[PDB]
Amino acid sequence: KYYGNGVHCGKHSCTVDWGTAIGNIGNNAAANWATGGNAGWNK
Repeated sequence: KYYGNGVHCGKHSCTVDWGTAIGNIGNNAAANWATGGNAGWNK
């Protein structure tokens, strides 16, 4: 399911093996990067 390039599909876009990390990143970019990321994404 998760082993390589495009396999994990997975949000219909086929979310890439980085999926949930890039999810948390993009979420806290929208929430907190107005401060420059003073708290940031997953610490």
